[PDB]
Amino acid sequence: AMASELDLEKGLEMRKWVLSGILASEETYLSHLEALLLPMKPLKAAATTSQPVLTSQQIETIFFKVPELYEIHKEFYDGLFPRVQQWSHQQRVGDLFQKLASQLGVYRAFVDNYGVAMEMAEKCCQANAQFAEISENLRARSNKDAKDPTTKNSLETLLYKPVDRVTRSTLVLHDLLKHTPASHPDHPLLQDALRISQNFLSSINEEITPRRQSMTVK
Repeated sequence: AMASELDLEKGLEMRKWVLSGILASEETYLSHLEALLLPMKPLKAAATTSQPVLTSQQIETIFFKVPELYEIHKEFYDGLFPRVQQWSHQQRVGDLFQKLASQLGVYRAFVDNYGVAMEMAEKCCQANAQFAEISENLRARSNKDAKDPTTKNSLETLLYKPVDRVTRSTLVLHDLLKHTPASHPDHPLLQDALRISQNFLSSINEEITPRRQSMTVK
């Protein structure tokens, strides 16, 4: 048995609302993220055919996990879809979140070479037209660089877009936890994944924006 349909619906609705917020943000994000791995596949082969625009060493440091991060998120998300209309018969959700926390070490490996990646990327744009064009056509929202004393956006900014959202995705674990009863083991599980996910970004707080107003000077 379980509770009546009229009682469980209150929980189904609310849970669906929060989970759907992730499927919704990830769906649209994943679609745009795929546009990056799309040319990456043939470019990986290009590293061993004729003479490509950039060397594999210059590609691999930037694209270190670009396609992996797409699959890691879509596996979680695409498997969430059927599950919203098929809440398990006598089980809860948490292992899907645990998987994201499990592989968090790769997110650090990328940050461990963030500077090195931008250092090559900035040079790659001036050094090659095909890298310059994609770096100009940078798929993004409106900017405040067409009238300001600043200049165009660099590779650092494009990599920082997903990173900012990933720092905010820890809040969903904190929100979910609040609604979950403490008496159930589901509470400390959500708490545990939140501990490592928050500490990871907090340990690089000054790395990913040292101060609120930091821009280059002449």
